[PDB]
Amino acid sequence: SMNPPPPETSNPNKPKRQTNQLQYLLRVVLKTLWKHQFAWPFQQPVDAVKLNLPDYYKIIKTPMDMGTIKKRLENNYYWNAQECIQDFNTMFTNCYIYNKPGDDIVLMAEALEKLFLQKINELPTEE
Ligand SMILES: Cc1sc2c(c1C)C(c1ccc(Cl)cc1)=N[C@@H](CC(=O)NCCCCNC(=O)COc1cccc3c1C(=O)N([C@H]1CCC(=O)NC1=O)C3=O)c1nnc(C)n1-2
Repeated sequence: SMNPPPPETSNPNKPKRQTNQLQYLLRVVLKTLWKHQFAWPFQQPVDAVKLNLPDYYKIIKTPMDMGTIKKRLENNYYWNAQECIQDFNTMFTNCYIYNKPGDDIVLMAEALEKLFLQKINELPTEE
C-alpha cells in the first residue's frame, strides 16, 4: 500500500501575502487548536498505510490536515484568510465523510471545529 504525496506547501509561482488575518490564523487559531488534547490525529496527513485504511484515499480526494496548514501559514503559502479557513473546513469535512456520526474521531473533530469557529468570530478586520 502507498500514501499519496501530501498537499502542496511550496510553489514559487503562487502569489503570496501575509495579511493581519493570516497572522491571526497562525498566532491564535492554529496554535490554539494545535495544543488541544484532541489535535494529535490532525497534526499530520492521514497515514493510510500505517493505519491500514486502504480505502481512505479512494474516498477522500482533497486531503488536508493541520500539519499542512501549519506549514502553509509558516511558509506564507496563502494570498488570503479564506484559503486557510477553507483548508480547516476541508479537514473537518473529510473526517465527517470518512467516519460515522458518533465515532470517537468525529467527536474529536467536532470539538476542534467548535473551537475553530469561536476563534474565527474574532478574526480581525483586514487592515
Ligand atoms: C493518527 C490518526 S489519523 C485518524 C485516526 C488516527 C489514529 C483515527 C482515530 C480513531 C480514534 C481516535 Cl480516538 C483517534 C483517531 N481514525 C481514522 C479512521 C480510522 O482509523 N477508521 C478505522 C475504522 C475501522 C472500523 N471497521 C471495521 O472494524 C471493519 O471490521 C469488520 C466489519 C464487518 C465484518 C467483519 C469485520 C471484521 O474484522 N471481521 C472479521 C472478524 C474476525 C473473523 O474471524 N472474521 C472476520 O471476517 C468481520 O467479519 C481517521 N480518520 N480521520 C482521521 C484524522 N483519522
